[PDB]
Amino acid sequence: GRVIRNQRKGAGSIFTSHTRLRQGAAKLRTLDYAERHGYIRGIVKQIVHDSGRGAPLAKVVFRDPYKYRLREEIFIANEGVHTGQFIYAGKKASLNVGNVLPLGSVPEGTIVSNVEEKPGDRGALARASGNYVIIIGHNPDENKTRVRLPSGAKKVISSDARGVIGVIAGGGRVDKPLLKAGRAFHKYRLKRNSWPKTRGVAMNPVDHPHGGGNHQHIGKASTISRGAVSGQKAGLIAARRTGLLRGSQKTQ
Amino acid sequence: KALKVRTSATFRLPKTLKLARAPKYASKAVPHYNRLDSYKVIEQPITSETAMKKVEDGNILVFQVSMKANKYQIKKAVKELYEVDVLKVNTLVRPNGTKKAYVRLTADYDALDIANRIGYI
Amino acid sequence: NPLTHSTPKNFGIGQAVQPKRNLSRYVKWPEYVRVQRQKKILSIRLKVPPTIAQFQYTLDRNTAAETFKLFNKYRPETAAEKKERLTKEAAAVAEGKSKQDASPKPYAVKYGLNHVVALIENKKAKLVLIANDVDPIELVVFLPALCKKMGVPYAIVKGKARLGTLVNQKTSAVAALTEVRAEDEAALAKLVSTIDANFADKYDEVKKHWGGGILGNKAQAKMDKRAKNSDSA
Amino acid sequence: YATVSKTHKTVSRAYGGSRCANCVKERIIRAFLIEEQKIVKKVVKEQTEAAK
RNA sequence: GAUGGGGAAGCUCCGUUUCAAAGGCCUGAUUUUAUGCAGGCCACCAUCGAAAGGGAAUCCGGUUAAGAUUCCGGAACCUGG
RNA sequence: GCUUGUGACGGCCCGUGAAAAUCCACAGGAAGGAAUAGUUUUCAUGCCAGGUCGUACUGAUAACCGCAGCAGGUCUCCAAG
RNA sequence: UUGACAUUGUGAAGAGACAUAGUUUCUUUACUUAUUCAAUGAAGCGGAGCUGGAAUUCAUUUUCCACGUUCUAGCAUUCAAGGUCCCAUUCGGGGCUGAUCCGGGUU
Ligand SMILES: [Mg+2]
Ligand SMILES: [Mg+2]
Ligand SMILES: [Mg+2]
Ligand SMILES: [Mg+2]
Ligand SMILES: [Mg+2]
Ligand SMILES: [Mg+2]
Ligand SMILES: [Mg+2]
Ligand SMILES: [Mg+2]
Ligand SMILES: [Mg+2]
Ligand SMILES: [Mg+2]
Ligand SMILES: [Mg+2]
Ligand SMILES: [Mg+2]
Ligand SMILES: [Mg+2]
Ligand SMILES: [Mg+2]
Ligand SMILES: [Mg+2]
Ligand SMILES: [Mg+2]
Ligand SMILES: [Mg+2]
Ligand SMILES: [Mg+2]
Ligand SMILES: [Mg+2]
Ligand SMILES: [Mg+2]
Ligand SMILES: [Mg+2]
Ligand SMILES: [Mg+2]
Ligand SMILES: [Mg+2]
Ligand SMILES: [Mg+2]
Ligand SMILES: [Mg+2]
Ligand SMILES: [Mg+2]
Ligand SMILES: [Mg+2]
Ligand SMILES: [Mg+2]
Ligand SMILES: [Mg+2]
Ligand SMILES: [Mg+2]
Ligand SMILES: [Mg+2]
Ligand SMILES: [Mg+2]
Ligand SMILES: [Mg+2]
Ligand SMILES: [Mg+2]
Ligand SMILES: [Mg+2]
Ligand SMILES: [Mg+2]
Repeated sequence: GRVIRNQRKGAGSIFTSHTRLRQGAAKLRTLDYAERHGYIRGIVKQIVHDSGRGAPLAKVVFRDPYKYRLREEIFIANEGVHTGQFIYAGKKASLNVGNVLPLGSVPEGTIVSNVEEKPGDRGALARASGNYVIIIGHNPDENKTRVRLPSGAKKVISSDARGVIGVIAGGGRVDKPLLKAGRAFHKYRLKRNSWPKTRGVAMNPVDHPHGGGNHQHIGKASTISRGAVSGQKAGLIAARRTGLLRGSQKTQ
Repeated sequence: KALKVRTSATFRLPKTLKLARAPKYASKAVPHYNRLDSYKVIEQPITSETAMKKVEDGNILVFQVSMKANKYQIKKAVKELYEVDVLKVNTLVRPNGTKKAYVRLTADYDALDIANRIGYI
Repeated sequence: NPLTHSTPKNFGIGQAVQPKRNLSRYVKWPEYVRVQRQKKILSIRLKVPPTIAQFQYTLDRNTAAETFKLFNKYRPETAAEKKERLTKEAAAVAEGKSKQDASPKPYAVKYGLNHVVALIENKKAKLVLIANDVDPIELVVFLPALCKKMGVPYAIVKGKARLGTLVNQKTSAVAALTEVRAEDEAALAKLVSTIDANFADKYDEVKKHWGGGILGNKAQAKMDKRAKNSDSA
Repeated sequence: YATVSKTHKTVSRAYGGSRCANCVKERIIRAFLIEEQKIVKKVVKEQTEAAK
């Protein structure tokens, strides 16, 4: 039969992301000489809304150590950071909300945002509004540092990998009901064409594993193996258990 | 001894000598004569009766003119082929793909006077 | 002193645009430059096998300088000099009736690879010089092995170009003497002796020694320092 | 603006056509005070350097 | 959508500033003489894509069978030199 | 009053509502410039030039698309009592 | 998706046979030049040294860290001022130093 919806997305045609309005990628500074020996000062010149992003960005200008010129970077704004505020970035810099320090240089239980997976990658972990990571240990002979990411997973990465002190702002966003279809409508309007969603069980067979039959029903287990093949993976993919979750979740 | 001293880490293409063309033979054997002399610019008078009026009333000569010619080339060509001085030159493409030049002479010339010393009427 | 003033700039992170410095160590060289450097590195990180490793041991600046000194007295004819000789003999041979021997026996250096090889096989060289470049090394790698067998004293010498000079070609790859004027037999036997001592004699032992396996120095330091302290507490 | 005399594109004072007066009061006060504290800061840690 | 490139038997596919030696400006040096060099910057990498988006500057009167913010008249304004 | 324009405000947003050409300004102070005479064309006045293509008319119960002078379809501005 | 072979090289300990000399095979953990991934207008890498100074000296230094920027929504550019050496002192202009050495491995 046909090619199912979830296969059509990969060609990206009507499914690429609606982007005209976005401020620009958000990154930490390039890990230059200043930032890995000393520290370098900047001013947040503005904190600003990004289209289809939860948390506001923070525009921070720095002096170019090598040319006479201002070089402005785009951060995700940690809560509490503000216009005018002075931001410090470097190994030898000071442990305050807003600054950017290498996970090696902050004590355990420090709380940081927008952290790198490898040093230099200008920030990958914990960027969504409200999220952060916690340093939960160090191993100095190897300079790994151990973090717990928003998911619960605990990675270990270079103590050189940089992070920014605090949590990312606009948290709480998801506690309030969308209420009507219009509000989701405009929500995905500035993200990507993923809304609304036809249930495959409302489709015909050509369309989808779940399509067809004289009452709507999946007809077979909707738990699909990892070893499945495109055109087949719809449902609960690789599901290692299923059903209503009872009792405290929380990874140990 | 020892090394250069580049203060830039960008390496660029060395600005190197550019020789000019000194052919072993002539490009095309004989250059083309002028492809748009005045006898090719201005092709005929236009002697439509509503044209003949601009002449009588407006001190203006209407010519069918080369499609390849511009206001410059039209103005010079009139000036040369007729003694006449030109004030300005309006032009337009007729609907049979040919160009019409409305040529205003300066106040010193009587275009009507010209018109019959060129022939038409 | 006067209305002039000391104002030292402070170039110390987060202040004063850094000054112009020499970034030569940093520049983003062209691929072709990057590549010929890295080829030289690669050939030295690897363990190079003995029959190539026998090159790199190149004749020393001294002994060599005096080997070109003898050899440069044996250049081949020039165009003028061969024009010159012909008339001198087109003249005499045709009328004075010289047996095509209105010309003195030429003594010059012997060159051209395939030429030099057959000379050696046929036991006529007395001193082969092999050049230490030559990029398809194969053209030449067997030349030591070959000269050892023909009991022909040889020397790997720096300058594939400089062997070209002594024979009026841009490069030359090999250069050999076979004949020599009595007034030079001596000079040669001296050279042949020194040279035989830095190569032909050392041959079998050179043959057992691989080369390369040589760290870059960011890695060497990582090893002198690591293997200083780890043992010496 | 390129068809208009320069007086239409400035007020006199430093940073005339470009910053808002009240804001230059600020640049000036702060410049002064911060250049001055820079003196206060040296001689304080200049003295430190021989009393430790 | 060309380009150094990378795929592909190939028609061609991918990439667009991309693991590329990617260029041109202000004048000085010229007073054999016309433009070679002498500083220095700038490293931005094509181009096409809007007759509703951005955008230098014109109006009133009069005039034709049929043109008019376009012609005639008067009165302006922009751009380059 | 009506249409339209515009201003200072106020409501809404898990929506906060393009780009680039182009223009000007300021920080800077390389450099240039006077009394036996310099500096000034961002003040006034003055001189020269401004190419190429489109420009009629219909825009609809007959000028477009529906085999057609088809009761269909086809984007918009002005709007009296 | 899983195995094998090829790309595939260098140490080291450990298991495996001629049947308790080391050619060879694998397990392991080292290496970095192949291959791979990021980064930047390939800018400050590795090594040594000046100085500071904790240290306690078991002869004298064995070391280990340091080794220009944090009240402020300013300012930081003309190979840098200073100092020092040149040209034949013009007006301009150049070296060094300021800014320590060494290796050219961009990280
Ligand atoms: Mg199908
Ligand atoms: Mg996209
Ligand atoms: Mg949709
Ligand atoms: Mg649904
Ligand atoms: Mg659903
Ligand atoms: Mg149905
Ligand atoms: Mg099916
Ligand atoms: Mg099924
Ligand atoms: Mg079904
Ligand atoms: Mg159901
Ligand atoms: Mg008249
Ligand atoms: Mg026209
Ligand atoms: Mg001779
Ligand atoms: Mg004013
Ligand atoms: Mg001023
Ligand atoms: Mg293409
Ligand atoms: Mg265009
Ligand atoms: Mg347009
Ligand atoms: Mg437009
Ligand atoms: Mg009218
Ligand atoms: Mg008319
Ligand atoms: Mg009309
Ligand atoms: Mg007019
Ligand atoms: Mg007038
Ligand atoms: Mg003008
Ligand atoms: Mg309206
Ligand atoms: Mg708003
Ligand atoms: Mg302005
Ligand atoms: Mg100068
Ligand atoms: Mg003017
Ligand atoms: Mg019309
Ligand atoms: Mg009609
Ligand atoms: Mg038809
Ligand atoms: Mg109809
Ligand atoms: Mg395996
Ligand atoms: Mg780099």
